[PDB]
Amino acid sequence: VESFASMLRHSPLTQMGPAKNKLVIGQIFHIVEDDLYIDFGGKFHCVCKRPEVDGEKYQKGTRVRLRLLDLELTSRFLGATTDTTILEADAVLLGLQES
Amino acid sequence: NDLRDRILSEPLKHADFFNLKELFSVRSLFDARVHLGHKAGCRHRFMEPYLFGSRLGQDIIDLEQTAAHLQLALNFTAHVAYREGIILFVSRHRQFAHLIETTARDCGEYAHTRYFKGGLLTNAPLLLGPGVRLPDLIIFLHTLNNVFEPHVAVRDAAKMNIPTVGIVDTNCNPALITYPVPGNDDSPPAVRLFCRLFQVAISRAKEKRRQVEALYRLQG
Amino acid sequence: GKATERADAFRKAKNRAVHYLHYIERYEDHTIYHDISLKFKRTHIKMKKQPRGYGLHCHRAIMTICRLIGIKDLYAKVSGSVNMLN
Amino acid sequence: QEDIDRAIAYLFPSGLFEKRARPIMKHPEEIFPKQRAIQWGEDGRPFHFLFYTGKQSYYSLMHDTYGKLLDVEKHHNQLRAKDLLAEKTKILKDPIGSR
Amino acid sequence: SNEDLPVPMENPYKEPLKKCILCEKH
Amino acid sequence: AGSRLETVGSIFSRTRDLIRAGVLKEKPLWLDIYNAFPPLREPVFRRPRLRYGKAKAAVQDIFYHEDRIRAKFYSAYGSGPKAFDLFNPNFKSTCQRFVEKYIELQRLGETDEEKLFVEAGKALLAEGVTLRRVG
RNA sequence: ACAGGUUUGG
Ligand SMILES: [Mg+2]
Ligand SMILES: [Mg+2]
Ligand SMILES: [Mg+2]
Ligand SMILES: [Zn+2]
Repeated sequence: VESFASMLRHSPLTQMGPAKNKLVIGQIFHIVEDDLYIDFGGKFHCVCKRPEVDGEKYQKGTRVRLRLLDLELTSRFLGATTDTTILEADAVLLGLQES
Repeated sequence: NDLRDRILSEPLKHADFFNLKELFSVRSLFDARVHLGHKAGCRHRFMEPYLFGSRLGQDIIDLEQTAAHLQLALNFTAHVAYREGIILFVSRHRQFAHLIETTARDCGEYAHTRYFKGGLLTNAPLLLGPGVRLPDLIIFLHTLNNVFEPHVAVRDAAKMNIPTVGIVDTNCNPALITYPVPGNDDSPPAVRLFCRLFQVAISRAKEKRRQVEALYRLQG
Repeated sequence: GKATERADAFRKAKNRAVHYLHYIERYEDHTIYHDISLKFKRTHIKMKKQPRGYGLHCHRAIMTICRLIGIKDLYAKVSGSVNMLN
Repeated sequence: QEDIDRAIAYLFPSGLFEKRARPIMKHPEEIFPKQRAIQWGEDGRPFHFLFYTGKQSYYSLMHDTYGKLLDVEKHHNQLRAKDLLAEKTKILKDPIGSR
Repeated sequence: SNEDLPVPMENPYKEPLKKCILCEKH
Repeated sequence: AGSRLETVGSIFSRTRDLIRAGVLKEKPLWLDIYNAFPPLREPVFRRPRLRYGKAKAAVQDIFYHEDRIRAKFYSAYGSGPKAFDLFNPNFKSTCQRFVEKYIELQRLGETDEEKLFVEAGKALLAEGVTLRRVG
């Protein structure tokens, strides 16, 4: 049998380290008239704006390239006991699976 | 009437009566992003014993205790589904509500993914009907509502003495949940894994109940 | 139970008291297991375990509550506030 | 019915200004309102799977509408992936007068 | 007994603190 | 009827002592399953008190020895050329190949960090990958 | 002290 610590030490999210400026392949799973819900795969889904070039090539299921900025947007404010989680991630759109 | 008690007393003498160990494993829970929780500042105080550590701000839920709790949760839900118990899948989350309705429909159990009314469980003989049978089990696929506060049914079940199985994240409160399962409830595959596990558990329970009744009809 | 009429409040309290039922562990069904000294919001209650011959030497309402519970022997002293609800 | 009300108006000629106060004899399904059907069997188990939502008819209608919306979405995604356009705009019902 | 357990070490990804425009000046 | 007190105890105790007193004439169907397979922690109510003073959490940070080399890789080259594929369970990135070369160059009897770093940086060219040193 | 009455629209 395999231990959870042994699989977590060799999990790719452990190999990524800090989620700042990391190139991740994420797949789109939902489509809004202007917003694309891309699933980079870590915990949450990042919502990006459809670019002007090759805008029609972005469909449900398309895999794209992202530059991860934050794994989960949380911050504290005046008189808060816990953080205010946004249930989303921060990443920018660069391309669509260049190959 | 004497042999009817045999049907109810048989599965209580075995640990894995429905053979649920083959349904999942630690590696089957790892690839579904179940071991991932919220950030360190969003950690509830009652989540510290259920955590493995903190991987650069994000808390990591251990999967050994996750599976150890999930085995008991699946066994309990399979036994209550075997004993002809009403099971209600409750979740206030506007992403998988349709998945939970379809899972409860395929299970033949009942679902609540909409706005939970005030006196639903407490004021049931006025909210539902003159004489209504309350659910014998409440399975929580999202403990917190859209306001990030504990659900109403997680307290109304404890008020009405109803057993509650619940998937708790790093920002949830398992103090009142009877069977907590420390895992992830925000990733689509993590939700789908729990929904399919409870689906197969209720299916196997009802099927083994029908087989036991088939042999009950041949014992006399 | 609170209502405009006194009989209506009586009924609202009778039919509502059964929903909140405690179970009091009674040592030998006549006393409590040990002497308890509790401090509520502003009420101090000091109750002491007594033998079979010390029958309900408590406050006039604590005697009624213990007579409803089943405690036949008890000594209780209420200090501080004597608010009935607390 | 046009003879029933005509015979009632002659046999019981009530002169009243409110039309609902006059004597009327119709089929019981227009007089009595729509009564709710039974919701649970003899064993207590409810029939519909949305009975514990308070509005088991409205929420079931919403669930069916969303299930057909997702079916249309997946079928149109597969049709766009296969590059076929056989549907038309069947929403403009102005000359019909639909509301 | 486990070798893949995390060790209590310092943070290697510690980003250096930002300096003022006159940090280490006169 | 029952006991609607959530803060007094757990549902199992509140359902057991009621039948023990004789007010609950009918035993619930889940009580046998609770007696047969009880959970790990009894579901008693606990108030989430805040943590004041010098008291802190009891959790620990997750850090391995490979992170000390991953920090050097992300400080020198940044992100690797092969983008991260989190869907693949057995995905091996360039930083993982770098630390796989580092753990063996450590076993080869080398102690100096420069002799353990630039030699792995040159050994990565043997496979045919590119490294972009961020100036 | 086994306590009770009494401040106030409450
Ligand atoms: Mg969550
Ligand atoms: Mg006084
Ligand atoms: Mg005054
Ligand atoms: Zn400075």
